[PDB]
Amino acid sequence: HHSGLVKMSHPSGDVEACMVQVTCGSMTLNGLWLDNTVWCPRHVMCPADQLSDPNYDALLISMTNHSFSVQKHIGAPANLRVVGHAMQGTLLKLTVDVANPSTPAYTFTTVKPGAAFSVLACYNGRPTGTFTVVMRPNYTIKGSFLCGSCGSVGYTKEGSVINFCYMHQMELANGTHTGSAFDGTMYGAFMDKQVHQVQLTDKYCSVNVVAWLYAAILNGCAWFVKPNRTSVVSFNEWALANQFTEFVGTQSVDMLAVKTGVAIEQLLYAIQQLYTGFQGKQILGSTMLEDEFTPEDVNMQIMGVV
Amino acid sequence: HHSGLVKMSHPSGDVEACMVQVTCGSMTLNGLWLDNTVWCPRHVMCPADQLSDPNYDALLISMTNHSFSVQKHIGAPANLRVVGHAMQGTLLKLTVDVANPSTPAYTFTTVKPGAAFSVLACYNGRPTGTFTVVMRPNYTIKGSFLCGSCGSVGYTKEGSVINFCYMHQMELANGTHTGSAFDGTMYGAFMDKQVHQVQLTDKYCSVNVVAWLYAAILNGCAWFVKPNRTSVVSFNEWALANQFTEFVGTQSVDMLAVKTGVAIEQLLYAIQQLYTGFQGKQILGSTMLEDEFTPEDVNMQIMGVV
Ligand SMILES: *[C@H](O)[C@H](C[C@@H]1CCNC1=O)NC(=O)[C@H](CC(C)C)NC(=O)OC[C@@H]1CCC(=O)N1Cc1ccc2c(c1)OC(F)(F)O2
Ligand SMILES: *[C@H](O)[C@H](C[C@@H]1CCNC1=O)NC(=O)[C@H](CC(C)C)NC(=O)OC[C@@H]1CCC(=O)N1Cc1ccc2c(c1)OC(F)(F)O2
Repeated sequence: HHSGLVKMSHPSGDVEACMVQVTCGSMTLNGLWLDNTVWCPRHVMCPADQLSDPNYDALLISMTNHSFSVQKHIGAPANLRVVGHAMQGTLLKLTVDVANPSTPAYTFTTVKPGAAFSVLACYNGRPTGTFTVVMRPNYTIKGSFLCGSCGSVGYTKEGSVINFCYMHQMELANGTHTGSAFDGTMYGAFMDKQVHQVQLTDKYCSVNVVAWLYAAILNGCAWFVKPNRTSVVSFNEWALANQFTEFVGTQSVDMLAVKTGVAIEQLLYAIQQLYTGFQGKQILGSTMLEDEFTPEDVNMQIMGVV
Repeated sequence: HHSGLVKMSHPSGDVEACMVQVTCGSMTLNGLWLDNTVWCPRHVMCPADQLSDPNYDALLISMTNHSFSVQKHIGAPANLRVVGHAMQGTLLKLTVDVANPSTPAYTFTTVKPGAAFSVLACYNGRPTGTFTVVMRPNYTIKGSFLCGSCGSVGYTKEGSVINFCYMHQMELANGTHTGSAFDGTMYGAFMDKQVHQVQLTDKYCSVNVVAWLYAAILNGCAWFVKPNRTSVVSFNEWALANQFTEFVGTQSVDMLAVKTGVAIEQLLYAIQQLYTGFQGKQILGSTMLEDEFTPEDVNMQIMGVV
């Protein structure tokens, strides 16, 4: 029995029309062209022999508008003339002569651990794929990025408005990925320099495990449900000792509780037991807890609620 | 350690620009607008009290061009006047007065079990999400489709050319999904009528399990590799008894063998052993064989080869 759950991304067309190639000498990556501004990672300015410890302030001052080449390849080809440049945190803000005529309605937002967003993976300014990820508790994502993907963008969508939340910067030693918000801050404690960096311990996202257990119930799979209950306060003390995020309920989780008639606290109890072992049983085809689906995913994909 | 593998879809913008709403009385679903033609499921013609056994030939003859309303909502709104109608298998081919100015370069192809394709899930002619699936050996997909999603399209991409391979029609009792190719034939033995239908037994896609084991090796995870080997012929006799597809090698699998230096036959042997049990070990975070990633996925996402 298939749960009806897939890794669902937003349609990517609105964002595809904003992607450009940014080159600064022998360095090339992707940028995001909104209005008269092109956002890209600041290490486009860095030569390779300096990626391990750039002085980005001195690199910035050494740039001229002439130093940057911006090109659009897909759909409406163009060379964009750079007329201003500035640095915000780990991003460059280039000002260009032409406003993107396909600029969608948009905002900049930061994404929180456990929340999902869509990524448009791009190489040389050309969109090549799209996928969805959850921000992990250690501020990494389990993405799929290769050399040249920096500047690829992550976003969510509220109606027609695109909320840009991620610009790709780096790959960590364990194969996960991280980047910047559009305020220029890196997620987590990471720095945009090519040095091994301590990364924090990941955790299970409790709210997303609860969501998945509700998805299972919505599919007729409820062997793990008991009248036994664990309170949120007690579960959260357990979580701290057992590599779980503390649980914080939301209206989306409450809708699942109402639809199924199973209380959150019954699933917090179940999580405690299932963490010790599934005892040879499966939940939605899995022998391990799943935390890559959000309450909103379950409401939308199974219940048709947005 | 993350494998670097995600469920990757093609960017969807080219296809988003081809989606329309098709209505025939009290029935509404999605269609695909290419050139002067709109493709949609033929059960748009069916009233609800007849979905269990339509006479599609008589329904067809009862239609007029007046009977169909075609609308585009996103990007370049329009009402398309229908000037001809015809039925091919389980699809309608409407001829409309306006050629889609955003028609991409395209072909129609059929997808084979084990092969992956991207789906653009649409409701009322509006794209709402995108995801990627593998055609299962029983000619179903493990999708995420709700009421009103019929007419959503699946496709692959070779360069700039979109190969349309799927139009969504139905949900089976076990929660999986199926639809039509654009020659109008349903995948599998299924029929586009609202009746319980026997569905065939699914199987593990051996070639995709091999691909995943290579992905594991490419990530430094090779505990399951032994010098022991099972020949393709012998494995395929085993597969028939154990719910696996017979293995057929491809150049993409051979590239993985060359890169890793592990022979296909070593992984066929491993599959036989792992099927009996992982003995408490994990492969890329999993305690079960994974067949949802193709050799091409592994070559592209991990090795950067297209
Ligand atoms: C930009 O296009 C590019 C994207 C990378 C390339 C490979 N996949 C990606 O996502 N970014 C960088 O190459 C980046 C540029 C800096 C200026 C930010 N450098 C980078 O990732 O450098 C190595 C990285 C920095 C932080 C860290 O711990 N490392 C070392 C490291 C060690 C072992 C690794 C690894 C990274 O990735 C690994 F594959 F998982 O194994
Ligand atoms: C078109 O928009 C729609 C798409 C469906 C709706 C729910 N999710 C989808 O993907 N198609 C239909 O509703 C389709 C129209 C026919 C004219 C083809 N009918 C349909 O799916 O009817 C039920 C189906 C036909 C084949 C079959 O075995 N069934 C019965 C059945 C029984 C139990 C089910 C189930 C389907 O889906 C389930 F949820 F998994 O449980």
